[PDB]
Amino acid sequence: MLFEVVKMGKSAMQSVVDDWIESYKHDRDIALLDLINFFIQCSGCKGVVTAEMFRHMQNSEIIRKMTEEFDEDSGDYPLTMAGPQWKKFKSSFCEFIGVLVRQCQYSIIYDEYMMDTVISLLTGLSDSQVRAFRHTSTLAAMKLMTALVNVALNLSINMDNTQRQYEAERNKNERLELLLQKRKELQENQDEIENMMNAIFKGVFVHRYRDAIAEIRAICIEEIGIWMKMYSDAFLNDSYLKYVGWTMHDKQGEVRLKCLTALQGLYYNKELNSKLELFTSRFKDRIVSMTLDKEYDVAVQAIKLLTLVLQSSEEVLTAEDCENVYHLVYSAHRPVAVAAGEFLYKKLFSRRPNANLVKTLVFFFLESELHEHAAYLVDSMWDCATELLKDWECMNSLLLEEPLSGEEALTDRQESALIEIMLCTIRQAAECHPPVGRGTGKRVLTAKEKKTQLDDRTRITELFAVALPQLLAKYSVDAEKVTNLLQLPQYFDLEIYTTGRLEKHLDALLRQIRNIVEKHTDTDVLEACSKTYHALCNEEFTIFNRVDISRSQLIDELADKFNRLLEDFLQEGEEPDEDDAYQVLSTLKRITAFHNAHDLSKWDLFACNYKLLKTGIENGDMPEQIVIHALQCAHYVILWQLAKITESTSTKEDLLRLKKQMRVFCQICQHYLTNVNTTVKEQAFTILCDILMIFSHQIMSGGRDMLEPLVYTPDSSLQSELLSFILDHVFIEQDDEASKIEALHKRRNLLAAFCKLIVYTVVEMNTAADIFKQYMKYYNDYGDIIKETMSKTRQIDKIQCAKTLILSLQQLFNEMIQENGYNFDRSSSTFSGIKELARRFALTDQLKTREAIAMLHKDGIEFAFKEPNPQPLNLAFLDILSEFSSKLLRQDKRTVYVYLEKFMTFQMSLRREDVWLPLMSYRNSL
Amino acid sequence: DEYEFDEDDEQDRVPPVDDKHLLK
Amino acid sequence: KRKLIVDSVKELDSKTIRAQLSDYSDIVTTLDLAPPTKKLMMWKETGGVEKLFFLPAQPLWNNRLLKLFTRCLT
Repeated sequence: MLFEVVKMGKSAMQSVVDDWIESYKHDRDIALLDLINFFIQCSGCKGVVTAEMFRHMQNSEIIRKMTEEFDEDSGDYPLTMAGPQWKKFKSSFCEFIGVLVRQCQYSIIYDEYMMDTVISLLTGLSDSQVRAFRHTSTLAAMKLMTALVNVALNLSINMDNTQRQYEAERNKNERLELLLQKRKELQENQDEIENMMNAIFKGVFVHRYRDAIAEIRAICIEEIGIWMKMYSDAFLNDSYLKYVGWTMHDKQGEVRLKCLTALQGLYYNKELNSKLELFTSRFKDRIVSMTLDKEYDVAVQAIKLLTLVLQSSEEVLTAEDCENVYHLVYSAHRPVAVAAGEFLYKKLFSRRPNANLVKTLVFFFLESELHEHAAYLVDSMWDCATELLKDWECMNSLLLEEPLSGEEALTDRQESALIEIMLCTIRQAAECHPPVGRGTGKRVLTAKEKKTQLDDRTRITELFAVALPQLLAKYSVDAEKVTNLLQLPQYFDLEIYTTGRLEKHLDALLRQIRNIVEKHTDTDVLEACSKTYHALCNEEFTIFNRVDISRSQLIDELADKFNRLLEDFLQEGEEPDEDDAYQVLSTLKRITAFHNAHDLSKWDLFACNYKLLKTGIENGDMPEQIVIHALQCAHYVILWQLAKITESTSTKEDLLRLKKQMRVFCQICQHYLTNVNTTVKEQAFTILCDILMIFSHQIMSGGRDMLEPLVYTPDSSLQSELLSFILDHVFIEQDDEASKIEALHKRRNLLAAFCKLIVYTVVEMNTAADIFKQYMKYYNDYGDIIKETMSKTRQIDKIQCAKTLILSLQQLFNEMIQENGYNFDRSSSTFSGIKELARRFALTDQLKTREAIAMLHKDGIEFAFKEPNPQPLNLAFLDILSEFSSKLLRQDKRTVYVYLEKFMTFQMSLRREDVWLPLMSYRNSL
Repeated sequence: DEYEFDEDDEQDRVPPVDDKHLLK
Repeated sequence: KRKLIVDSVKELDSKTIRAQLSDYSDIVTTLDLAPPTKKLMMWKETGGVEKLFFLPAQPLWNNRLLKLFTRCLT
């Protein structure tokens, strides 16, 4: 009954234990037998131990009888069995052990009958090959020893108290003699408890801490850590620590984490000398290595343990190991990174107003060649060094003011690192979300977090409204500096400019932006400038007008210059010098950057871009960069005009003008698609895909029937040229590494453009065939895009998608026969790969899918018999089709088999002893 | 020295009376 | 026979424990670096079918221009 009560009896373990104690008082043997059977049932065994067994039969024999009397229906036993009732049972089982020790700890524990019986039975069960017995008994023995450790600790405390009482009495006769005798009996009790604890440790622990099952090992490791924490003077020794140190090297990560937590307790307690010095020296390298454990959670715990060790002594960790931990702040795993950032903050940034800490952060960021930006570093240390990271005042003072007596002026590289770090901290404070790869960024901000973010944003705005003009002026020549600094206003509250009467500083900032657009020809600088002007041009903020005015002026000047330049550039007799081309190119780059983010349709710049582009088509000496930026600018002109022409009130004839512009520009992009320079073709193809999507049928789908004239259907030549660009550029020969990654990303975006055309029915589905044929070939490079395209095309038309897949397989087949003779073996890796891709396609079936696959099989057999024997050539393709035979239902199989029998008549079905085996295999599959 | 691993098992001598392990 | 779990070897032999202590290369790994360049970080966000199929090939920096591409999508 006891097992049932513990399992779900909903009775306090104290009551259960007290009832068992009453039973022990009435008959000790009967209660002992009930306890033995309790442990047996807790292992899952349905047998019962007899009183004769307990009286004479050895524990090993009893265990064997219980194994044969198990009546098990499965391998599950209560401790492994999942479910809330069994979790409650595990907890109640451990509590029963603890309370049983507690209630007997002053008498029955020293009776030396029930305790010895229990330890004997538990040891025997810990030796059992049966995992249920071993597991349950080991957990019970560890819980029992924890309780015994608490009993022995209380005995030691009480002994110290009686010795203190005797000492007081000796200072001052029968009372002190009483006290001496009480100490004597307490020491006898402690020796008895020590015998019990030694029995459990030497008979169970030293055998189960190295158990084959990882669960058992974890139980033992956790409980030895508990003993060390509970009774440090008696269990915090090398004799006990060695087991944790050894099992730190266990291949299983669960056990490793158990070891780490056990150690964390002791290292938190700050005993230091408590054998922890020797353990640290012995296993320091192991902990440092665990910082890079296969299991990330184990690694975080190891880093936290290293921080604890640092709090204990600091210098013990040495600088090399600290640097190992430092590298982890750049890890993709945010837990590891923030633990390492905490370690790094405590190592040097904690001891320290913040100016030297800011300089040290800059120096650390520069010393670590791992990252080129501080986003992930700042993220790692944002929770720890928030006061330092938010000391923007000290940072911009370091960048601005320099003469500070003995302080050495920062190197230009250090100044760039500092503006980078300042920008990253500003961004993380303005938007309370981590950089990509660390946090989702789409989490509802807490009320506290929203208030903190608002305070940081106001401080940033008011400080840098004045700081940023100065910073931009000081670093106007340096391009990276001005880009990073130009990203700051996007994190400002522009209402602060008006409310805080800072309009003068806004004007200075605007003038600085315009100055650097005039000075700079770098694309990133000009992009940052147009982005900043766009952020500042908010009609809802009061500063709009001012900024807008300045914006207009800039454009005006640029436009005028450009026009003049072009008048000389596009002249009947004007051989362009490299300076002339550079002039027109720089002004064009500025105008393109601003036209992307601003409506420059007032300046009517389509004429200039079109003239440049057609002159590049005719003359053929036009600079490639000029063509690229002119393509982009004409694209933006058309786009902005489309945005304007959305109401009949706006215009009607400009709609026709816009249609003409778009068609002409599409022809120009098609011409530049067939260009020698790959970058020109890439720009034209990119813009062309975006144009085709923007001006597709969907341009009228949502209440935009007035835009119905403004549609462009890709002509067959255009579709062919786009697919040819994909085939020539995206799919290439499969072969520093970061440059390869960048190239792969550009190719993926190109492929995704054409695939967007496919999935949104802008182009024919059949084109996708070629893309689909490269699904396995470029699974890593483009397989995600090909998979998404294939699924979308399935949803569009499953029957037509099946046709395109069979076309891809047919394309692989005749490509194989073109590369290698018709003697190709079925085992040849090429044909096997075609069959593998066919299986993959086949996985992609009663929801009209049966109809589509019937059509697929029809096309397959028609292809097989399309080429007849010269004295069927594509008989082999039947094997390919056999990959899809399984998805075909028997009822539909009859019809497709009728078609197949019509193809081979009857003689062929009989003739299959040699190379006709593919036909017979497909015939069987049917 | 204590941390140098020297344990070995499956060659342990079986206890005489498994029923009384606390004998001493 | 019976489904009861009987482990013939209950213990890790001393040789396997010594091997665990001597070589822990199987249980260590290299550092998975977060995006080191700004461009790789931008590709971490912008790249990927979820964003690729919903974003233009030529980046449009004003939401008004982007809205055209997006409204044509689906």
